[PDB]
Amino acid sequence: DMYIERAGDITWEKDAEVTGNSPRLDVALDESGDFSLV
Amino acid sequence: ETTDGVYRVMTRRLLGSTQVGVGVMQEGVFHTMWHVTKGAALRSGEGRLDPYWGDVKQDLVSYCGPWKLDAAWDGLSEVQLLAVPPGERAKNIQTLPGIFKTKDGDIGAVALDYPAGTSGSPILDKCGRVIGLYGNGVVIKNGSYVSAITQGKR
Ligand SMILES: N=C(N)N[C@@H]1CCCCNC(=O)[C@H](CCCCN)NC(=O)[C@H](CCCCN)NC(=O)[C@@H](Cc2ccccc2)CNC(=O)CNC(=O)CNC1=O
Repeated sequence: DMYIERAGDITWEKDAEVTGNSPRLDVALDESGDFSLV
Repeated sequence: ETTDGVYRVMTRRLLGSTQVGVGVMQEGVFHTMWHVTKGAALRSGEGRLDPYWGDVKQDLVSYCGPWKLDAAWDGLSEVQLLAVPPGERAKNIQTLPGIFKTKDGDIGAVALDYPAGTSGSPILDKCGRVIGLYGNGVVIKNGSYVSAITQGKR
């Protein structure tokens, strides 16, 4: 039996750290909701 | 009756209290990913949240009402992942999305890696609008995880 607990407001943060790449990938989405790399 | 914001999805059915995911309460409706709840009812304090819409292929589900989130990445700007990792305070991470190119068209993707129970964390534009949810993705050649920006239909 699952339950939910509040964790924060949904707001943009001005001081936020910036990280992560921006890859451009060919993918396929199957009937089961799973992505795979083509 | 239940406040807007980001929420952990917890279960006590396993060892201890376990965070299986995350979701968004907006306009009276709770939004998360299908693989987090498998469409199960949720409790919110004393009250019960009943599934209303879901789709395994999109990997989304909404509770109490229809999917309400309709903002989309503009294809140009940085976004913020509001990551809510198990046992850890909510943290915003800014990033420029990559792209999942599919037969049915292109969607944004964010190349940020977090524990499985982080599934459902919202991705925001500079106006604070949720442009989709984190956690349905792939692992690419160099072993890194990349998640679709998964958004529903309003
Ligand atoms: N470096 C990583 N592997 N990072 C991931 C980051 C997870 C972020 C939240 N998302 C999820 O939990 C979804 C659930 C399933 C939703 C499906 N529709 N998940 C995922 O998308 C990924 C990708 C699935 C591709 C399907 N074509 N699924 C996983 O990793 C699996 C392992 C796996 C890797 C590659 C291919 C297939 C399966 C579970 N993970 C592990 O076994 C070890 N990693 C962790 O235990 C923490 N990190 C991680 O689990």
